Amino acid sequence: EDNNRIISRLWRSFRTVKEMAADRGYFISQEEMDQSLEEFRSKICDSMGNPQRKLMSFLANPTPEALEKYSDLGTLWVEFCDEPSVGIKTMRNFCLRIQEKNFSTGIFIYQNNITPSANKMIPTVSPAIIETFQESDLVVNITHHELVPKHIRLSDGEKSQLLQRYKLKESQLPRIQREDPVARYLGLKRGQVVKIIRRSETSGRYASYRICL
DNA sequence: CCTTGGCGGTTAAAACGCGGGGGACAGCGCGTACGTGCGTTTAAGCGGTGCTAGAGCTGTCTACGACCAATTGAGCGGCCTCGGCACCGGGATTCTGAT
Repeated sequence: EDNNRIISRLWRSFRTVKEMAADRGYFISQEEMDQSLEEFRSKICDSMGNPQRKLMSFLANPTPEALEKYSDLGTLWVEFCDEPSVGIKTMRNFCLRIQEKNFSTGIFIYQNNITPSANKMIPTVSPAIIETFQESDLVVNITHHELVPKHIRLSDGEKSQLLQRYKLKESQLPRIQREDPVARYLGLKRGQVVKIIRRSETSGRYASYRICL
């Protein structure tokens, strides 16, 4: 019944999180990619069937290609929290643990809401980075949608090459919001440029560039 | 877009409760201090007898204090500056209890 639906949605969200991490450049084992609903239920659920969200929390390391390309790519921590509402307490613990093991980026997937008082600790936890996603948002991977073309973040050298080829300043580029679902999915920081190749009915293929604010 | 009125979120201080451990209470038993009494004694009290030191009173002389002009500088009000430590971050000491 509804327990099956909850478990299935959670498994879909976990698969989306792993696809997000692999897309961003971290190495994920090919076997944990193909995690199936029943095998996930075996490794996560209980005798009563309700799931322990504390076992999904994993650790991701940069693939060597995404290290040679994105030199600023550190080590990733991904946590599925158990408290539906998340307050300043839980964010304090999460930030303490992230800084405690010098994790560069900490993804904090929550269920119901993250309160503004807690929300204020997200930017004040330098040099680590904390991002949050809601589980309801992660059920579908939106980069698989047909209307969403593939976004690829540029490296610093290629961004410089792009700016010099067009004799451009950063403010004279098309823009993408930091809160954009595909910028949010990609972990774009201010000043970084994605490249968006897309279908063109007049030319076949067209490359677009946006800078994240 | 500007103005104002709710329900949450977070801080901070405070009852309920659950185990829990020890302490006032009551009882039992033992010890000896003192009330009650008896035998013996002398110093406080009554009543005199006498001797005397000094405070109340009076008197006399007076000088420091009350009162009233003049005088002036430290006391008082308003600012200006800077270091001891309450609190914070972090490590070494030390009870403290179960074993």
